[PDB]
Amino acid sequence: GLGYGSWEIDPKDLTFLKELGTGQFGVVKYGKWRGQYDVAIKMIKEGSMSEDEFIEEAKVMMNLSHEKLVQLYGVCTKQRPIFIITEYMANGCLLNYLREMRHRFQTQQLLEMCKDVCEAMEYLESKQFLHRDLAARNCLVNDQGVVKVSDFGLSRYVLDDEYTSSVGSKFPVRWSPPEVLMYSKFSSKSDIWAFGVLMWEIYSLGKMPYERFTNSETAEHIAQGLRLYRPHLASEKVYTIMYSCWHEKADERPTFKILLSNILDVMDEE
Ligand SMILES: O=C(c1ccc(Oc2ccccc2)cc1Cl)c1c[nH]c2ncnc(N[C@@H]3CC[C@@H](CO)OC3)c12
Repeated sequence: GLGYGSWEIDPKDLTFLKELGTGQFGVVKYGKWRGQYDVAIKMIKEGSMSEDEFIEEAKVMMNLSHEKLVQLYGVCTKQRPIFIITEYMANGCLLNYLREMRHRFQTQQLLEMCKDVCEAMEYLESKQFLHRDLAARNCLVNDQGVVKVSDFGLSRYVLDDEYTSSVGSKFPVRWSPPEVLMYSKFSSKSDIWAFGVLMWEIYSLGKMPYERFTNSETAEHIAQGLRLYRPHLASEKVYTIMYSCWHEKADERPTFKILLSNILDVMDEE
């Protein structure tokens, strides 16, 4: 109502029910909006984000909507800490989900997770919207087991320099192509590279990429033209798809539309 833009939620409409996590960028809670609608609420740690820039971008993000993309419902901007209100994903972070061996996943389930992410990324690519930090840690799983992409574009607003360039301890070296590591060349094709690493994470049940190497060793490995190798659960055709994302020449990597077609082919064949 009065006093709130279309991107703004009145925090008085929130009922906080459970804490989900705490970390460097804040606390995340599960709650309800207007008593009925499940939401996740991220409380942004003071000093961690370029908040005015994020708020302007939130207005853009409100217009992104796809069934495999975590939905932004709004932001609470009038007080501190500010809140980001989104779709609630009851089964939590994809990385944690993959690592729970009890699930005893079939490879068909793993391929479906890859397809969910690929559909979201094809949508983002169609909107010329780069994710910039695609990885299993940035995906979520709902109570039906559907994977959705989260945190899209958020890295642009992080103030901590450990996160923000290639040298930093928190930069996603293991999800980055050579041109990012060598000269900070971000593009659609750096999201493609990261997607291949994400497929590897899925088929490896959440292992760390290049688990025996440091970040510095990883950068050297990949810049020498060497790669991850085939997870045991990936068929030859699945491995071909993820490996295609890692061409040294960015322009020789597929688009998300092509990847989606290839994933659907494998689903039909296997
Ligand atoms: O973490 C967010 C979230 C992400 C980005 C965002 O902001 C953005 C989203 C998209 C683009 C840019 C920013 C907001 C929010 Cl609230 C969640 C959104 N829905 C959720 N449902 C369940 N759990 C969630 N988080 C926990 C946190 C603890 C973790 C421990 O393993 O497990 C998953 C979330």
